[PDB]
Amino acid sequence: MNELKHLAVVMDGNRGVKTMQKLMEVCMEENISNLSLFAFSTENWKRPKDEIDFIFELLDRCLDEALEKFEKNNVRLRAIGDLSRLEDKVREKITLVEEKTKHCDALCVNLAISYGARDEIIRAAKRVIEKKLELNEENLTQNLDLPLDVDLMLRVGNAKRLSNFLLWQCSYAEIYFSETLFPSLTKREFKRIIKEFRNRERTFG
Amino acid sequence: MNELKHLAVVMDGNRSQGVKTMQKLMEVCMEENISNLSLFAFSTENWKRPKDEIDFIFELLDRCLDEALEKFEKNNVRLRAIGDLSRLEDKVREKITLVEEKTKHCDALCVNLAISYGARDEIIRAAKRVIEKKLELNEENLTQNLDLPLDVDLMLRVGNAKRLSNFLLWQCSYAEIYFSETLFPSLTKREFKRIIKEFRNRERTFGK
Ligand SMILES: CC(C)=CCC/C(C)=C\CC/C(C)=C\COP(=O)(O)O
Ligand SMILES: CC(C)=CCC/C(C)=C\CC/C(C)=C\COP(=O)(O)O
Repeated sequence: MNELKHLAVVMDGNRGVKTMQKLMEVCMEENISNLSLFAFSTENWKRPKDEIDFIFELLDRCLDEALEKFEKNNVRLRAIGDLSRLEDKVREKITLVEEKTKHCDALCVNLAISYGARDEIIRAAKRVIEKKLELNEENLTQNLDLPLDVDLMLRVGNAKRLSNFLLWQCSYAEIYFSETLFPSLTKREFKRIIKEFRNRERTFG
Repeated sequence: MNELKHLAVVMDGNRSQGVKTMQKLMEVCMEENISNLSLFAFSTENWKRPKDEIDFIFELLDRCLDEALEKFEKNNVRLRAIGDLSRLEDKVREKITLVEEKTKHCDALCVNLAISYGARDEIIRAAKRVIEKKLELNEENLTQNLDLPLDVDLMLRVGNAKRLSNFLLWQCSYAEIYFSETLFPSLTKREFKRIIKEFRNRERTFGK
C-alpha cells in the first residue's frame, strides 16, 4: 500500500560494517532505489581535531571499499553536502568513485559528507536565485543536493533527533527509532521495520 | 542539565478534557520555565482535506480563539499565530489579530499557534524576507526571519503517527524528539513533568 522509494539511515554520533552490507543487500531485495547515509555533518567540524581525522580515516576506508565493490555489484555512489570544506585528497577519491559508479542501476547510495540540511537549503535557495527562478517550494526542492523526498527515516541507536539530516526532504518522512548501544542490526529486523512502514497510514496531510 | 525553552506539540491529525489537559500543559510550562509552547492547528497540506473536515476544525479553532480571548491575558499568556495567515477567511484573521493584540504584552508564557502553516512555506517566506531586506542569504539570516526564529528543544508527538508532518522542520534540526502514544486528553501533569525530566537528562551534543 506504501511505496518505499527512499530510505534514510543515521547512526549514533557518540564520541561494524556487516550491518552496512546487510543494509545495502536488503534495499536491493526490496526494490529500494535510494539509500541515504549520514557520514559527516556541517556541525561536526567543531568536534575535536582528533575525533575528526579519525572519522575521515574511516571514511577513506569506506570509499576504497566502494571503488572495489560498488561497480561490479551495480551500486551507485553520490556525495551530497558542502564538499568544498573537504581536503582535496578525499574530494578527488569521491569524484572518482562517483564517476566509476555513475552508471550503476540497482541502488543509489547517497553519502552525506560535510552535510547539513540548513546549509543544503540555503545553497538550494541560491541556486534558485542565480537561475533567476521564483523562490517557491517546488523550485527549491528541485535545487537541493537531493531533491528526492524521504519515505522512511531510520535512526540506528539511542539518539532521538534528526541532527540536521535531510530536514526538508523529511517533512512527511515516517520516522523510526531503533534502539541500540551498538550500531547493530539484522537483515530481518530491517525487513521487519520496512514491513511496518508499508502498512502504516500516510496521509501527506 | 538541558534547558527547555521551547516545547512543540503535535497530536495525531487522523481518525472538553482536551481543554482541561491543555490548561495542565500550560501550567506545567510555567512551573517548568518553558517560555514557548508551540501547537499545530492547521497546515498548508490540510487544505486538501475534505471541505467538511476543514469546516469542523475551524469551528473548534474558533471556539479555542474565544477561550483565549477570555482566559489568556488575565493569566499573562501571550498568543502568536504563525503560518500563512493570508489563506484564512477574514473573520478568522481579525479574531486572531484581536487576541494577539490583547495578549501582545503577556510575560509568563508564549503560545505559538501554527495555522495554515507549513515548514517548507515558512522557510520560503523567510528567504524572501532576507532577500527583500538585502541581507546575505545564509543560515543565521534565514533563521532570524522565520515566523518563529526559536529553536525547538523538545518536539512532542501525542498520538500514534511517527513523523513531523511539515512542522517546524528548520527549528527542529537538533530538537529532541519524543513520541508518546496516547490521546492528548489522557495526559497528566505528572506525565508532562516526567517527559520533561527525561529530556533534561538526555545527552545533547548539537553535533559536538
Ligand atoms: C564512518 C563514517 C565516515 C562516519 C560515521 C558516521 C556515523 C556512524 C554516525 C554519524 C552521524 C551524524 C553525522 C550525526 C548524528 O548525530 P547524533 O547521533 O544525533 O549526535
Ligand atoms: C482542535 C484544533 C483547532 C486543531 C486540532 C489539531 C489536531 C488535533 C491535529 C492536526 C495536527 C496537524 C496539523 C498535523 C498532524 O498530522 P499527522 O497526525 O502527522 O497526520
